[PDB]
Amino acid sequence: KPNYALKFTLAGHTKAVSSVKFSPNGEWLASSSADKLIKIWGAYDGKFEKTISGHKLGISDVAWSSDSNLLVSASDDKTLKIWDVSSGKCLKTLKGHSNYVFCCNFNPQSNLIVSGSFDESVRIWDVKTGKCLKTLPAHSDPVSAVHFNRDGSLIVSSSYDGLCRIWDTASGQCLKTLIDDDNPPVSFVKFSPNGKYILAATLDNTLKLWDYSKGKCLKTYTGHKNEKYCIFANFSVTGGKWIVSGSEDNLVYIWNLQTKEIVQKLQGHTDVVISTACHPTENIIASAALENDKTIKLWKSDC
Ligand SMILES: O=S(=O)(Nc1cn(C2CCCC2)cn1)c1cc(Br)cc(Cl)c1O
Repeated sequence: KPNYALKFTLAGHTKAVSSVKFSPNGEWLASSSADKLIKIWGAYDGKFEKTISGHKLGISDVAWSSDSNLLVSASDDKTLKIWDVSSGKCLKTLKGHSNYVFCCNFNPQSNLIVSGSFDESVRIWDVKTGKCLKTLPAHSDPVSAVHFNRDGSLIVSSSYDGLCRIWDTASGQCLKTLIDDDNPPVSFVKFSPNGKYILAATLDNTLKLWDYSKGKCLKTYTGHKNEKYCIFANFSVTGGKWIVSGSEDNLVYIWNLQTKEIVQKLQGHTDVVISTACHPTENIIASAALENDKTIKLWKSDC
């Protein structure tokens, strides 16, 4: 079992936090918020670095380029913005979605951005030009998450319509649709580190690890509370093999990947833990909570 202990508590956002992400080089934490801001913090001691502003409405998600030099944000103002982190400047505004943009990610090459929206589409954008390359009629309800696999050749998307879909990046074709009988809304999905599985959260207090080639559920992780909010889940790859998620009972849950047992619950937050992120090289977790709690917390474990 890990022994995550609280090291720093960070404050500054003035409305609900929506997303926290560590930069791939491990140097920074980015947070996004309904207060329309992105904030950058030192990954190791939480030292505030800068505020990045320009969206006209709140932000649901942020994501880093592989060289840690760019951010992309997804906003209720129906746009994504590409940011130069060092300058704070908006390089491009990605226009095309017809409603709130809920989720975004760079591909590993970071020449493309994928986005998902309340407008039920997935869009693929050229980073250099800001042009939308493809619009995929991906789902029949808001798109809750979009993620590239480790070589960039596939996209996975999830939706409140109950589906997870696998897309060929280059062609835009749907290669696979994952289905559940009770059809609970899918609130989050991402590829596993080795690219063979997808981890999917559903709004019935359940995380599932799917082999999407076989269309088979291999693991289920339960015990937490998740019936309302889009709460990310993470693979922890630096020490023991853990699954990490926030929860609507104000705790961070950590599970053993293979046995599905809860190995730790992190207490401290005073509201829903809306987002967590795992550091790329150290056993460090960042957690963020909703507008009653107002903090981001940094935790460290020996394994
Ligand atoms: O999910 S994984 O991509 N690979 C994987 C799967 N399993 C078992 C076998 C099938 C079900 C779970 C073991 N390793 C992965 C997860 C974590 Br946390 C860390 C790393 Cl390093 C990693 O590679």
